[PDB]
Amino acid sequence: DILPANYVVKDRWKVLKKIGGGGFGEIYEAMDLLTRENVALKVESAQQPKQVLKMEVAVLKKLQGKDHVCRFIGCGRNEKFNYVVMQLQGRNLADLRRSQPRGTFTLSTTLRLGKQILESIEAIHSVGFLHRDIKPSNFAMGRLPSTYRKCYMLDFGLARQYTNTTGDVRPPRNVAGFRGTVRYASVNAHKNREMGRHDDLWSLFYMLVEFAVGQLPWRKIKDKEQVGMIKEKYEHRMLLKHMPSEFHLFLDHIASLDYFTKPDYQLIMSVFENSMKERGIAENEAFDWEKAG
Ligand SMILES: CC1(N)CCN(Cc2ccn3ncnc(Nc4cc(O)cc(Br)c4)c23)CC1
Repeated sequence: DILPANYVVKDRWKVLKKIGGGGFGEIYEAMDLLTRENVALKVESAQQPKQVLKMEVAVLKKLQGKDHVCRFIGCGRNEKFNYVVMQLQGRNLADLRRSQPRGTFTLSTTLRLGKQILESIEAIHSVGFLHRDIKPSNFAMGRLPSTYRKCYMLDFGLARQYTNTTGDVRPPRNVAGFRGTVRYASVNAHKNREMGRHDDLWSLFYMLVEFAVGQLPWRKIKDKEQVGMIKEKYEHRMLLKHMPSEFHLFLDHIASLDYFTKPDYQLIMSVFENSMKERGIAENEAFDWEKAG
């Protein structure tokens, strides 16, 4: 570990325990000695050849003001490490789904989370970045009375700017080795093609099927190439057998997109809102992990 327990960063953030990472950087839960709340602290070695924290802080700062984004607390660089401190969130959607009796969320919870996640994807795209690792463990519910029903997008370590300085789409590289988690990667990512906005929406599509059905066909198939070949040959409409019928428009829309084209986020938002309206799903409903009725 880069930092041991009780290490104090900038005489303010006291490391409590490691909560993630290890390879590119490490993430800790820390005590803010000024404000007295716990926070998340990510560190990366100053000697590391591939350093992402400067880009990760840049995305986090650009997103301040948007919903579904952690508050920026601080950042810095010294001779041993670079660091970023941000608001700490709670339970992630991978753990919440596995804690459900049959490993599935209800359609009520699935669709409401889908709307929140779509909002966060449109937000990162609006500031010129792709997330590239949209997955349930990168979405966490709040941990406060003011946030416990809000879902947050986490971790910009694998993000990439898809625009130049003037808002134009950058050229795609001729090959781009995909970095994201195998289970939720799009077929385009599996082909090592430059990712676009549509590839983050493919990851959302797979997450929502997994939430409502409880599994994907390639779950626990670990080999990258084999998973991509299954997805390439799999009839995606078969994934929609027990999903709301309007998801066929979502699938058809994202299947029509290419690297360059801006998605129709409103079309996808309507798929979720219309699916909820038809089933009488309201925003005030308890999420599955909430008790008392
Ligand atoms: C599984 C994952 N990808 C995402 C979850 N973190 C652990 C975790 C648990 C609760 N929270 N709240 C805020 N930020 C977190 N991570 C975080 C990620 C960053 O990239 C930068 C910073 Br600062 C914190 C985090 C481990 C790496």
